[PDB]
Amino acid sequence: MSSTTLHNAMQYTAFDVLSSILNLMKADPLYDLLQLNQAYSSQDQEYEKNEFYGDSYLEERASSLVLKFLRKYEQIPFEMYSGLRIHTVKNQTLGEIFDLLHLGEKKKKGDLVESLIGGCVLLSQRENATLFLLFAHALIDYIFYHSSYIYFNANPPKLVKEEIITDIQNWFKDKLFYYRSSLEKYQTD
Amino acid sequence: SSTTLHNAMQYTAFDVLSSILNLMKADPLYDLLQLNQAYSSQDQEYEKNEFYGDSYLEERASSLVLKFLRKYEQIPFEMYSGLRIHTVKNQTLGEIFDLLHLGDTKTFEKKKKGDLVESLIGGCVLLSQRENATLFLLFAHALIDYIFYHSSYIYFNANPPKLVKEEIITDIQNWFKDKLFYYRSSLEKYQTDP
Ligand SMILES: [Mn+2]
Ligand SMILES: [Mn+2]
Repeated sequence: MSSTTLHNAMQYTAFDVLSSILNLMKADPLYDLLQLNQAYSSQDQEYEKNEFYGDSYLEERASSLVLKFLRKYEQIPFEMYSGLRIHTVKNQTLGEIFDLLHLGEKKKKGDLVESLIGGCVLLSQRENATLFLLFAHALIDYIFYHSSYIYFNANPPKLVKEEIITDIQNWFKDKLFYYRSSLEKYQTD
Repeated sequence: SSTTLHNAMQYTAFDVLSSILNLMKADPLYDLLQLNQAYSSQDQEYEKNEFYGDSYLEERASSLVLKFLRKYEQIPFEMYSGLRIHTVKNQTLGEIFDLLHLGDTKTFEKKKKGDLVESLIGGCVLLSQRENATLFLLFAHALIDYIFYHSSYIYFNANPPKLVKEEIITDIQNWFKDKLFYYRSSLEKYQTDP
């Protein structure tokens, strides 16, 4: 009732915030990530390297969020930790996020999302592209919210399902507020 | 020579890492790692640290692979994933376990060695986030640096790239020698005014 109506509202706000961030990224000359470092790499190699890195970066951040929300409830067994992480980084989950954000086949969608995450993070380290790091953080947060909401509806933990859904929804609502306010401050510059 | 620097490097890595680890063991926060749970079927906190340490090692290793290989366009992408796999695989983590004498080298299983290394990494990182135990974060970084150095030295000697074998090995050896100075220096700082 309250959670399923909020979940629908969350998907709209996530789309709006992520679309707004990404629309300003496409104004940046650095946006074509595959054509950088041309004296040292190629388009195909950049795509594999960014996907290589994005894979591990997503994996680490997803692991951190699983711990963040599940360790509070001792009723939850360790199977759900690995279960949730697997559910969060699998290509089907990433492809759903691909579709929700209208980024553009099963396997390609996940690879593209991973390459985008990794490319954005690496760009923010090698250039000034703090907007690109903001997008990667918000994209992973939306990936975790999307995954965990689905996962805990299919695999409700003992007694605390609605409370941990509320924790994740409250957390993600605050992140969306933070990402929105960061975007306006960066764009009101 | 590079191999003279290598054998000296393994002496210094053992001493720095053992020196940091000895200070961590004096800290009451070390108890929370529950490394005893490596022998137990009741090993929830140990598995959770291992769960996270696995991912943290993967990301840091990925970052180090990109760091050294991307300046060499001679090196194809297959060596990026080849080096990462060689670095995080259970066999490499076991060799580090044995090099540091973390536990018994015999009545302590092969996969168990890699799991303990991963759990120790994860627990240290989580302790630094939750308890501001910066010495534990220093150790996690130093341990992964040694893991990468040890792995990269063996990998590129076994799989020499085109033209640049010696140059990339010099790159990694010089870097790790600088890290060892940094970790030694950071430790001396910490132990005189924590
Ligand atoms: Mn990958
Ligand atoms: Mn992939």
